[PDB]
Amino acid sequence: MIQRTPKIQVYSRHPAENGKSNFLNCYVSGFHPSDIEVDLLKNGERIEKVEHSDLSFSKDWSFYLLYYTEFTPTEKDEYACRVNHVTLSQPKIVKWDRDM
Amino acid sequence: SRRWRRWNR
Amino acid sequence: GSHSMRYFHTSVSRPGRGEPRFITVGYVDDTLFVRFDSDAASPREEPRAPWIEQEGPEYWDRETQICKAKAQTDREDLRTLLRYYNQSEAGSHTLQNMYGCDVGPDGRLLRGYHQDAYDGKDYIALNEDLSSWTAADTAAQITQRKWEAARVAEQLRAYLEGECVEWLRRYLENGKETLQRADPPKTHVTHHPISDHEATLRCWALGFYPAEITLTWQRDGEDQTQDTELVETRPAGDRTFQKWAAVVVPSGEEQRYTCHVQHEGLPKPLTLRWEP
Repeated sequence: MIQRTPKIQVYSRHPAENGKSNFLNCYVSGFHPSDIEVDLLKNGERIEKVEHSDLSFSKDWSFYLLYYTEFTPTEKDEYACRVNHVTLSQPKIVKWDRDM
Repeated sequence: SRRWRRWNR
Repeated sequence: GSHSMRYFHTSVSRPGRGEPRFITVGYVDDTLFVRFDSDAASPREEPRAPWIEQEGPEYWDRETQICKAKAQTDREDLRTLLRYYNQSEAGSHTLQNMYGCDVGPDGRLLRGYHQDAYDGKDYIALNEDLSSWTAADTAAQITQRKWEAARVAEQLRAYLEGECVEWLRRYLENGKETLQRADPPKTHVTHHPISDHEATLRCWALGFYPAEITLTWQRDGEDQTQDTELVETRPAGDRTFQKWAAVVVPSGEEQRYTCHVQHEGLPKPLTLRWEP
Protein backbone atom coordinates (compact mmCIF):
# COMPACT_ATOMS: atom_id res chain seq x y z
CA MET A 1 0.00 0.00 0.00
CA ILE A 2 1.25 3.47 -0.76
CA GLN A 3 0.67 5.62 2.31
CA ARG A 4 0.59 9.41 2.43
CA THR A 5 1.15 11.43 5.59
CA PRO A 6 -1.31 14.23 6.50
CA LYS A 7 -0.57 17.91 6.02
CA ILE A 8 -1.94 19.90 8.96
CA GLN A 9 -2.94 23.55 9.36
CA VAL A 10 -4.39 25.10 12.50
CA TYR A 11 -6.03 28.52 12.22
CA SER A 12 -9.14 30.60 13.02
CA ARG A 13 -12.15 31.35 10.79
CA HIS A 14 -11.77 35.11 11.47
CA PRO A 15 -8.91 37.39 12.59
CA ALA A 16 -8.30 36.49 16.22
CA GLU A 17 -9.41 39.22 18.66
CA ASN A 18 -9.14 38.46 22.37
CA GLY A 19 -12.48 37.99 24.14
CA LYS A 20 -14.48 37.59 20.90
CA SER A 21 -16.29 34.43 19.73
CA ASN A 22 -14.66 32.65 16.76
CA PHE A 23 -13.99 29.19 15.24
CA LEU A 24 -10.78 27.21 15.64
CA ASN A 25 -10.02 25.04 12.58
CA CYS A 26 -7.78 22.07 11.99
CA TYR A 27 -7.51 21.14 8.32
CA VAL A 28 -5.90 17.79 7.47
CA SER A 29 -5.19 16.95 3.85
CA GLY A 30 -3.06 14.99 1.40
CA PHE A 31 -3.38 11.76 3.38
CA HIS A 32 -3.92 8.05 2.66
CA PRO A 33 -5.49 5.75 3.91
CA SER A 34 -8.56 7.59 5.18
CA ASP A 35 -8.51 6.52 8.85
CA ILE A 36 -7.38 9.47 10.98
CA GLU A 37 -7.71 10.70 14.58
CA VAL A 38 -7.88 14.48 15.07
CA ASP A 39 -8.33 16.34 18.35
CA LEU A 40 -8.44 20.04 19.21
CA LEU A 41 -6.73 20.88 22.51
CA LYS A 42 -7.12 23.82 24.91
CA ASN A 43 -4.08 24.06 27.20
CA GLY A 44 -3.12 20.41 26.57
CA GLU A 45 -6.69 19.22 27.29
CA ARG A 46 -9.01 17.62 24.71
CA ILE A 47 -11.88 19.90 23.64
CA GLU A 48 -15.26 18.22 24.11
CA LYS A 49 -17.52 19.43 21.27
CA VAL A 50 -15.57 19.21 18.01
CA GLU A 51 -17.35 18.88 14.65
CA HIS A 52 -15.95 17.72 11.30
CA SER A 53 -16.68 17.85 7.58
CA ASP A 54 -17.59 14.68 5.69
CA LEU A 55 -14.70 12.76 4.07
CA SER A 56 -13.81 13.95 0.59
CA PHE A 57 -10.73 13.86 -1.65
CA SER A 58 -8.65 15.75 -4.17
CA LYS A 59 -7.85 15.08 -7.84
CA ASP A 60 -4.89 12.92 -6.78
CA TRP A 61 -7.19 10.73 -4.56
CA SER A 62 -5.72 12.00 -1.25
CA PHE A 63 -8.26 12.72 1.48
CA TYR A 64 -9.03 15.95 3.36
CA LEU A 65 -11.13 16.82 6.41
CA LEU A 66 -11.87 19.99 8.37
CA TYR A 67 -12.26 19.79 12.16
CA TYR A 68 -13.70 22.78 13.98
CA THR A 69 -15.11 24.13 17.22
CA GLU A 70 -16.56 27.43 18.41
CA PHE A 71 -14.02 29.19 20.70
CA THR A 72 -13.08 32.46 22.36
CA PRO A 73 -9.36 33.29 22.08
CA THR A 74 -7.75 35.00 25.08
CA GLU A 75 -4.22 36.28 25.72
CA LYS A 76 -2.93 33.32 27.79
CA ASP A 77 -4.99 30.36 26.46
CA GLU A 78 -3.11 27.95 24.21
CA TYR A 79 -4.69 25.90 21.44
CA ALA A 80 -3.38 23.04 19.31
CA CYS A 81 -4.51 20.23 17.04
CA ARG A 82 -3.34 16.66 17.65
CA VAL A 83 -3.27 14.28 14.65
CA ASN A 84 -2.63 10.52 14.52
CA HIS A 85 -2.33 8.50 11.34
CA VAL A 86 -0.76 5.16 10.35
CA THR A 87 2.14 7.10 8.80
CA LEU A 88 3.09 8.65 12.17
CA SER A 89 5.13 6.95 14.89
CA GLN A 90 3.64 9.39 17.44
CA PRO A 91 0.73 11.89 17.16
CA LYS A 92 1.70 15.24 15.67
CA ILE A 93 0.73 18.28 17.73
CA VAL A 94 0.54 21.54 15.83
CA LYS A 95 0.11 24.70 17.91
CA TRP A 96 -2.26 27.50 16.95
CA ASP A 97 -0.33 30.64 16.04
CA ARG A 98 -2.72 33.53 15.40
CA ASP A 99 -0.33 34.90 12.71
CA MET A 100 -0.19 31.59 10.71
CA SER B 1 -28.69 15.32 -9.59
CA ARG B 2 -26.94 11.95 -9.46
CA ARG B 3 -26.79 9.27 -12.15
CA TRP B 4 -29.33 6.42 -11.53
CA ARG B 5 -27.67 3.51 -13.38
CA ARG B 6 -24.96 1.45 -11.63
CA TRP B 7 -22.51 -1.25 -12.78
CA ASN B 8 -20.35 -3.68 -10.78
CA ARG B 9 -16.56 -3.67 -11.23
CA GLY C 1 -17.07 32.22 -15.89
CA SER C 2 -16.73 28.41 -16.05
CA HIS C 3 -18.39 26.04 -13.60
CA SER C 4 -18.31 22.42 -12.38
CA MET C 5 -20.40 19.82 -10.56
CA ARG C 6 -18.79 16.78 -8.93
CA TYR C 7 -19.88 13.79 -6.92
CA PHE C 8 -17.25 12.11 -4.71
CA HIS C 9 -17.69 8.61 -3.26
CA THR C 10 -15.56 6.65 -0.80
CA SER C 11 -16.05 3.11 0.59
CA VAL C 12 -13.69 1.68 3.19
CA SER C 13 -13.83 -1.93 4.37
CA ARG C 14 -13.27 -2.67 8.08
CA PRO C 15 -12.79 -6.43 8.64
CA GLY C 16 -14.28 -7.60 11.94
CA ARG C 17 -16.08 -4.24 12.45
CA GLY C 18 -19.13 -4.81 10.22
CA GLU C 19 -19.93 -3.60 6.71
CA PRO C 20 -17.82 -1.07 4.77
CA ARG C 21 -18.37 2.62 5.45
CA PHE C 22 -19.72 4.64 2.50
CA ILE C 23 -19.45 8.48 2.32
CA THR C 24 -20.45 10.59 -0.66
CA VAL C 25 -20.55 14.34 -1.12
CA GLY C 26 -21.62 16.60 -4.00
CA TYR C 27 -20.16 19.99 -4.97
CA VAL C 28 -21.08 22.82 -7.33
CA ASP C 29 -17.75 24.58 -7.98
CA ASP C 30 -16.28 24.85 -4.47
CA THR C 31 -19.62 24.75 -2.62
CA LEU C 32 -20.64 21.56 -0.86
CA PHE C 33 -24.36 21.02 -1.43
CA VAL C 34 -25.29 17.39 -0.57
CA ARG C 35 -23.95 14.60 1.72
CA PHE C 36 -24.71 10.98 2.63
CA ASP C 37 -22.95 8.84 5.28
CA SER C 38 -23.90 5.16 5.67
CA ASP C 39 -22.99 5.40 9.40
CA ALA C 40 -25.55 8.17 10.13
CA ALA C 41 -28.29 7.11 12.54
CA SER C 42 -30.95 7.13 9.76
CA PRO C 43 -29.09 7.59 6.45
CA ARG C 44 -30.57 9.97 3.85
CA GLU C 45 -28.93 12.38 1.48
CA GLU C 46 -29.08 15.77 3.22
CA PRO C 47 -28.76 19.40 2.05
CA ARG C 48 -25.59 21.42 2.83
CA ALA C 49 -26.36 24.59 0.78
CA PRO C 50 -29.48 26.80 1.18
CA TRP C 51 -30.27 26.84 -2.58
CA ILE C 52 -30.75 23.05 -2.73
CA GLU C 53 -33.30 23.02 0.09
CA GLN C 54 -36.08 24.06 -2.32
CA GLU C 55 -35.85 20.68 -4.11
CA GLY C 56 -38.96 18.56 -3.42
CA PRO C 57 -39.38 15.27 -1.51
CA GLU C 58 -39.14 13.25 -4.74
CA TYR C 59 -35.62 14.69 -5.26
CA TRP C 60 -34.41 13.58 -1.80
CA ASP C 61 -36.00 10.09 -2.18
CA ARG C 62 -34.26 9.48 -5.54
CA GLU C 63 -30.92 10.82 -4.31
CA THR C 64 -31.13 8.60 -1.21
CA GLN C 65 -31.99 5.46 -3.25
CA ILE C 66 -28.99 6.15 -5.51
CA CYS C 67 -26.66 6.56 -2.51
CA LYS C 68 -27.87 3.36 -0.82
CA ALA C 69 -27.63 1.45 -4.12
CA LYS C 70 -24.09 2.77 -4.74
CA ALA C 71 -23.08 1.73 -1.22
CA GLN C 72 -24.31 -1.81 -2.01
CA THR C 73 -22.42 -2.01 -5.36
CA ASP C 74 -19.22 -0.83 -3.66
CA ARG C 75 -19.63 -3.56 -0.98
CA GLU C 76 -19.91 -6.17 -3.75
CA ASP C 77 -16.96 -4.63 -5.64
CA LEU C 78 -14.69 -4.66 -2.58
CA ARG C 79 -15.27 -8.41 -2.31
CA THR C 80 -14.70 -8.87 -6.07
CA LEU C 81 -11.40 -6.91 -5.97
CA LEU C 82 -10.03 -9.13 -3.20
CA ARG C 83 -10.41 -11.94 -5.76
CA TYR C 84 -8.90 -9.89 -8.63
CA TYR C 85 -5.85 -8.93 -6.51
CA ASN C 86 -5.61 -12.25 -4.60
CA GLN C 87 -5.92 -10.36 -1.30
CA SER C 88 -6.95 -11.82 2.06
CA GLU C 89 -10.00 -10.71 4.07
CA ALA C 90 -7.58 -9.35 6.76
CA GLY C 91 -6.96 -5.82 5.50
CA SER C 92 -8.92 -2.61 5.07
CA HIS C 93 -9.29 -1.50 1.45
CA THR C 94 -10.60 1.60 -0.22
CA LEU C 95 -12.68 2.31 -3.31
CA GLN C 96 -13.04 5.84 -4.56
CA ASN C 97 -15.06 7.23 -7.45
CA MET C 98 -15.54 10.71 -8.82
CA TYR C 99 -17.78 11.85 -11.66
CA GLY C 100 -19.14 15.08 -13.01
CA CYS C 101 -18.91 17.82 -15.58
CA ASP C 102 -17.04 21.06 -16.35
CA VAL C 103 -18.98 23.71 -18.33
CA GLY C 104 -17.96 27.03 -19.92
CA PRO C 105 -19.51 30.47 -19.35
CA ASP C 106 -22.18 29.48 -21.95
CA GLY C 107 -23.13 26.40 -19.91
CA ARG C 108 -21.89 24.01 -22.62
CA LEU C 109 -19.97 20.83 -21.64
CA LEU C 110 -16.20 21.36 -21.73
CA ARG C 111 -15.25 18.02 -20.18
CA GLY C 112 -16.96 15.08 -18.48
CA TYR C 113 -15.35 12.82 -15.83
CA HIS C 114 -15.87 9.35 -14.44
CA GLN C 115 -12.91 7.81 -12.65
CA ASP C 116 -12.11 5.27 -9.95
CA ALA C 117 -9.30 4.39 -7.55
CA TYR C 118 -8.47 1.31 -5.41
CA ASP C 119 -6.33 1.70 -2.30
CA GLY C 120 -5.52 5.27 -3.38
CA LYS C 121 -4.18 4.47 -6.86
CA ASP C 122 -5.80 4.78 -10.34
CA TYR C 123 -8.05 1.86 -11.19
CA ILE C 124 -10.12 2.78 -14.25
CA ALA C 125 -10.90 6.13 -15.90
CA LEU C 126 -13.29 7.28 -18.62
CA ASN C 127 -11.22 9.11 -21.27
CA GLU C 128 -12.01 12.69 -22.34
CA ASP C 129 -13.60 11.30 -25.55
CA LEU C 130 -16.31 9.76 -23.28
CA SER C 131 -16.11 6.57 -25.35
CA SER C 132 -12.96 4.76 -24.16
CA TRP C 133 -11.25 3.71 -20.92
CA THR C 134 -7.83 3.91 -19.30
CA ALA C 135 -7.41 0.81 -17.10
CA ALA C 136 -4.41 1.03 -14.76
CA ASP C 137 -3.59 -2.65 -14.13
CA THR C 138 -4.62 -6.24 -15.06
CA ALA C 139 -7.55 -6.21 -12.56
CA ALA C 140 -8.99 -3.04 -14.04
CA GLN C 141 -8.74 -4.66 -17.48
CA ILE C 142 -11.33 -7.25 -16.33
CA THR C 143 -13.62 -4.38 -15.30
CA GLN C 144 -12.92 -2.64 -18.66
CA ARG C 145 -14.06 -5.73 -20.61
CA LYS C 146 -17.28 -5.96 -18.54
CA TRP C 147 -17.97 -2.25 -18.98
CA GLU C 148 -17.32 -2.34 -22.74
CA ALA C 149 -19.84 -5.22 -23.12
CA ALA C 150 -22.45 -3.26 -21.18
CA ARG C 151 -21.79 0.02 -23.07
CA VAL C 152 -21.07 1.86 -19.81
CA ALA C 153 -19.07 4.59 -21.62
CA GLU C 154 -22.07 5.37 -23.93
CA GLN C 155 -24.38 5.60 -20.91
CA LEU C 156 -21.96 7.90 -19.05
CA ARG C 157 -21.71 10.05 -22.13
CA ALA C 158 -25.51 10.49 -22.18
CA TYR C 159 -25.58 11.33 -18.45
CA LEU C 160 -22.61 13.74 -18.51
CA GLU C 161 -23.68 15.64 -21.66
CA GLY C 162 -27.35 15.82 -20.58
CA GLU C 163 -28.45 15.44 -16.93
CA CYS C 164 -25.13 16.64 -15.49
CA VAL C 165 -24.95 19.91 -17.50
CA GLU C 166 -28.70 20.59 -17.06
CA TRP C 167 -28.87 20.06 -13.32
CA LEU C 168 -25.70 22.17 -12.99
CA ARG C 169 -27.37 24.91 -15.03
CA ARG C 170 -30.43 24.66 -12.72
CA TYR C 171 -28.35 24.86 -9.51
CA LEU C 172 -26.32 27.84 -10.79
CA GLU C 173 -29.56 29.79 -11.44
CA ASN C 174 -31.24 28.73 -8.19
CA GLY C 175 -28.09 29.58 -6.21
CA LYS C 176 -27.05 32.59 -8.33
CA GLU C 177 -26.85 35.11 -5.48
CA THR C 178 -24.05 33.10 -3.87
CA LEU C 179 -22.73 30.74 -6.60
CA GLN C 180 -22.33 33.47 -9.24
CA ARG C 181 -21.07 36.27 -7.00
CA ALA C 182 -17.32 35.87 -6.52
CA ASP C 183 -16.03 37.19 -3.19
CA PRO C 184 -12.62 38.86 -3.79
CA PRO C 185 -9.96 38.24 -1.14
CA LYS C 186 -9.38 40.69 1.65
CA THR C 187 -5.62 41.23 1.54
CA HIS C 188 -2.79 42.58 3.66
CA VAL C 189 0.98 42.22 4.00
CA THR C 190 2.63 41.54 7.36
CA HIS C 191 6.24 42.01 8.47
CA HIS C 192 8.06 39.83 11.07
CA PRO C 193 11.71 40.38 12.12
CA ILE C 194 13.75 37.15 12.41
CA SER C 195 16.98 38.94 13.38
CA ASP C 196 18.64 42.35 13.12
CA HIS C 197 19.39 41.66 9.43
CA GLU C 198 16.27 39.93 8.03
CA ALA C 199 12.46 39.70 8.20
CA THR C 200 9.53 37.67 6.88
CA LEU C 201 6.98 39.27 4.59
CA ARG C 202 3.72 37.37 4.54
CA CYS C 203 1.04 38.12 1.94
CA TRP C 204 -2.48 37.20 3.16
CA ALA C 205 -5.64 36.46 1.15
CA LEU C 206 -8.80 35.97 3.26
CA GLY C 207 -12.56 35.37 2.81
CA PHE C 208 -12.41 34.62 -0.90
CA TYR C 209 -14.61 32.47 -3.14
CA PRO C 210 -14.06 30.42 -5.33
CA ALA C 211 -10.93 28.64 -4.06
CA GLU C 212 -8.81 29.22 -7.18
CA ILE C 213 -6.25 31.98 -6.49
CA THR C 214 -2.68 32.88 -7.48
CA LEU C 215 -0.46 34.43 -4.79
CA THR C 216 3.11 35.27 -5.89
CA TRP C 217 6.03 37.26 -4.47
CA GLN C 218 8.22 39.19 -6.90
CA ARG C 219 11.57 40.84 -6.31
CA ASP C 220 12.38 43.74 -8.67
CA GLY C 221 9.48 42.54 -10.85
CA GLU C 222 10.69 38.90 -11.07
CA ASP C 223 8.89 35.83 -9.63
CA GLN C 224 10.53 34.31 -6.50
CA THR C 225 9.17 30.76 -6.80
CA GLN C 226 12.17 29.08 -5.15
CA ASP C 227 12.23 31.32 -2.04
CA THR C 228 8.44 31.54 -1.48
CA GLU C 229 6.72 29.48 1.22
CA LEU C 230 3.14 28.97 0.03
CA VAL C 231 0.48 27.18 2.14
CA GLU C 232 -2.28 25.02 0.66
CA THR C 233 -5.49 27.00 0.17
CA ARG C 234 -7.67 26.19 3.21
CA PRO C 235 -11.43 26.45 4.05
CA ALA C 236 -12.43 29.09 6.57
CA GLY C 237 -15.49 26.95 7.34
CA ASP C 238 -18.04 29.58 6.25
CA ARG C 239 -17.78 28.56 2.56
CA THR C 240 -14.89 31.03 1.86
CA PHE C 241 -11.16 30.30 1.60
CA GLN C 242 -7.76 31.45 2.95
CA LYS C 243 -4.16 31.38 1.68
CA TRP C 244 -0.80 33.00 2.38
CA ALA C 245 2.68 33.39 0.82
CA ALA C 246 5.83 34.40 2.64
CA VAL C 247 9.38 35.41 1.69
CA VAL C 248 12.43 36.13 3.86
CA VAL C 249 14.04 39.48 2.95
CA PRO C 250 17.07 41.55 4.04
CA SER C 251 16.33 44.40 6.48
CA GLY C 252 15.60 47.58 4.51
CA GLU C 253 15.03 45.83 1.19
CA GLU C 254 11.29 45.40 1.76
CA GLN C 255 10.26 47.88 -0.95
CA ARG C 256 11.84 45.58 -3.59
CA TYR C 257 9.11 42.95 -2.92
CA THR C 258 5.60 42.99 -4.31
CA CYS C 259 2.85 40.47 -3.72
CA HIS C 260 0.69 39.73 -6.76
CA VAL C 261 -2.86 38.47 -6.31
CA GLN C 262 -5.08 37.06 -9.07
CA HIS C 263 -8.66 36.02 -8.36
CA GLU C 264 -11.80 36.19 -10.46
CA GLY C 265 -13.57 38.36 -7.85
CA LEU C 266 -11.03 41.19 -8.28
CA PRO C 267 -11.79 43.90 -10.89
CA LYS C 268 -8.01 44.03 -11.51
CA PRO C 269 -5.11 41.80 -10.28
CA LEU C 270 -3.50 43.33 -7.17
CA THR C 271 0.06 44.44 -6.50
CA LEU C 272 0.72 44.78 -2.76
CA ARG C 273 3.74 46.02 -0.81
CA TRP C 274 4.51 46.24 2.89
CA GLU C 275 3.45 49.69 4.27
CA PRO C 276 5.66 50.81 7.23
